Parts: sequence; structure tokens; C-alpha cells
Amino acid sequence: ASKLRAVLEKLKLSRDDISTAAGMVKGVVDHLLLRLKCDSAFRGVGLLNTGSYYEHVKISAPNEFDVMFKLEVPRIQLEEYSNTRAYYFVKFHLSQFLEGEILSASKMLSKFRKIIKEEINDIKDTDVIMKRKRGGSPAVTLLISEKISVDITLALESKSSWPASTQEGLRIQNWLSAKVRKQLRLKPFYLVPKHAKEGNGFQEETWRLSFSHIEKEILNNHGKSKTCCENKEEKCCRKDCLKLMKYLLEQLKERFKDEEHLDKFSSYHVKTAFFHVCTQNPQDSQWDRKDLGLCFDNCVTYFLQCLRTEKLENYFIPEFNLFSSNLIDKRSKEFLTKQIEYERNNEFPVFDEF
Ligand SMILES: Nc1ncnc2c1ncn2[C@@H]1O[C@H](COP(=O)(O)OP(=O)(O)NP(=O)(O)O)[C@@H](O)[C@H]1O
Ligand SMILES: O=C(CNC(=O)c1cccnc1C(=O)O)Nc1ccc(F)c(Cl)c1
Ligand SMILES: [Mn+2]
Ligand SMILES: [Mn+2]
Ligand SMILES: [Zn+2]
Repeated sequence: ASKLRAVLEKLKLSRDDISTAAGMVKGVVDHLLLRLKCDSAFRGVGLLNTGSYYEHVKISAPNEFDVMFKLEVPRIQLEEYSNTRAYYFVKFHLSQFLEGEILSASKMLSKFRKIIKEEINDIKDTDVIMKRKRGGSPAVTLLISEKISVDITLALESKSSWPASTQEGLRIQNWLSAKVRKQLRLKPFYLVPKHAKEGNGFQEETWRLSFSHIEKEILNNHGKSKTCCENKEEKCCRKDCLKLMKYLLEQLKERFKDEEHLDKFSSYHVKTAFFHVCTQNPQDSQWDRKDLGLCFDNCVTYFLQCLRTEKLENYFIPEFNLFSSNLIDKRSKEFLTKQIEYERNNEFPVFDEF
């Protein structure tokens, strides 16, 4: 009926596209998993599916999938890197990766990337290529059949207690319950080969904490009520609001692709801000389908406040500020503030098709 509901209709994924893309991705991922198990270093890899497709908040087309290839490293000892809260040294067939007693993130990622590159070349039945290494990413990115991108992130799995920098994160007690928080923090955590900033460069030995699996569990079990979105009387608009925030940023980045001020914004910024708004608004009655426009406004104004105050804490690691001036210039946040305010004040013309 409404403008926003019409936008959501256009953002829905086609069942046929899903069927084709799911089969294509599974074939390639399962192949690489099998072949990586042949290498002595990656003998123990397992699959975890992550990101927006597996949280059912992928929009427009199923053409971008995220997966972790995780390895359990028992007796893992961590050392936080230079008070960064999110980046760590890992102290420790893995010997090829040691730089001292440090298990080098870049060394492992390099070898991981090299094995995958050699293995996709032998896939003659399918058209699979490696995309160029994108700086700062822990992923190795594939393109299947010129159309579907798959980001494969190497991860070390730890079944130890989560690091102390997470003690005050995951503030879900009033929304999803204290007992759920306790259950989630008994799950493993992951380290991925995303390196801390060091000057104008990177500390290439360091790893980054990742809780992508907890983000998926929260998105796929997202209500105060256990039956949220399982029946026609409890269809909340939380996922719709995240889809609309993602589309707002996707559209602005496309329009402003030649404007440097939008380069460092990402869908993870809107995902993080969305989790915070869920913490702020914990009741399912604050996400009623009939209030879609108000709920989406709640999300837009929260994100605008994050930009203006330069505060967007990582949801798991509260002293890691994604909107720190060390990461994004004030001028760039003000620029995005300007464009989002324009959309809010004009009923989101960037959502119009014509
Ligand atoms: N900067 C980051 N910090 C922590 N985790 C991240 C970061 N970027 C990506 N991730 C994780 O990796 C997943 C996949 O990344 P990405 O493909 O960029 O996002 P997405 O959520 O799948 N959104 P999209 O692909 O645009 O629909 C995210 O959902 C996060 O769980
Ligand atoms: O840091 C990054 C940079 N982002 C990307 O490379 C990107 C860009 C466009 C689409 N997708 C992606 C992707 O990452 O999937 N990603 C990241 C991934 C897993 C993690 F556990 C952590 Cl901590 C960070
Ligand atoms: Mn994705
Ligand atoms: Mn991705
Ligand atoms: Zn719901």
C-alpha cells in the first residue's frame, strides 16, 4: 500500500534466482572444502555460512554470498594488539605460518588464497574466477559464472571464553534475554586475517575478532517473542527496516560512487546501527508491521545520530568505535549526514524507480 512497502516488494529475491544461485554456490564451496582438506595445513576446515543471504536480509538479487572456512586451533593464546580491543596476536603443519611464536595472519591468508587459486583453476565444469585482492579484506573473493560473488574468509575457531574486550558488549538482555546472552557467549569465537592499522600501513601478523555467527543467530531469531514472524499475528518489521537501511546506503553509494566521502561507509555500519536500535527498542510492539514508516524513521534517525556524534560502537566490542575519526574523517560523516537528511526530508526520492 505504502511507498516503503512497494520498495520492499522490489527488493525481494526471486525464487528462481535463489534456486539457481544456491546450487551454484554450494557446488563450488563444497568442492573447495573437499580440496582444502587435502592440504596438511587446512585438513580441519569446516563451513559456516554468514552474511546477509543466510540472515535473509540480502536485497535485490542473490548475487553475493559470505562463508567462513573455520579451523579449530586448540590451546590458542591471544594477546591484544596495542589496546585496539578488536585485533590480536595468536601465540602458538602450522609451523609454516609462525613468525617467532606468533601465528602470522598474513602468512596463513596468503597460503589459503594460493590453494584456492590453484583449485578453482582445475574446475573445468564451472566458470569460477578469483577476484583481485581487495585491500584490508580478510576474504578471498570468487566470481561464479560472471554473476555470483562469494567471499570466503579463513577463520580460526576458539572454544575458550570470549576476550575481555567483549565483556560489556552484546547488550541483548532486555530484548532477547539474559539467558540467551549467556548461551551465545558459551559459543566459540572466531579470528579472521584482517590486520590492525599500523601507521599508514598494517600489522600483518594480527587477527581480528569476529562474531558473524552470532549476528546470524540474532537476525534469524530476532524477536522478544519466540514466535516472532512465525505467524500472521506476529510479523514484525525488524528485517524490513534493515533491508531499507541497506538499500538507502546501497543507493547513495551508487549515486555517489565518484565521491570519496562515501568510500568508507559499508553495509556493516548500518547492520551495527540496526542492532543498537533493536537494543534501544526491545519490544516486538515497537516493530509492528503497521508502523513500518515510523520504525524505519527510528532507524534512520539513530544512524543520523551515530554520524553526528561520531559514535558507532561495534556491537560486540564496545570500545571499538567504527565511526572513530581514526577510521572515517569528520567531513565524510557530515557529507553522508547531509545526503541522508535530504532523503529523510523529501520522503526518500532515492528509492523511486522513475
Ligand atoms: N567491518 C566488519 N567488521 C566485522 N564483521 C564484518 C565487517 N564487514 C563484514 N563483516 C561480517 O561479514 C559479513 C559479510 O560481509 P558483507 O558481505 O560485507 O556484508 P553483508 O552483511 O552480507 N551485507 P550485503 O552483502 O551488502 O548484503 C557481515 O554480515 C558481517 O557479519
Ligand atoms: O573487513 C571486511 C571488509 N569488507 C569486505 O571485504 C567486503 C566488501 C563488499 C562485500 N563483502 C565484503 C566481505 O567482507 O564479505 N570484511 C570482513 C569480513 C569478515 C569478517 F569476519 C570481518 Cl571482521 C571483516
Ligand atoms: Mn554479503
Ligand atoms: Mn561479502
Ligand atoms: Zn519478527
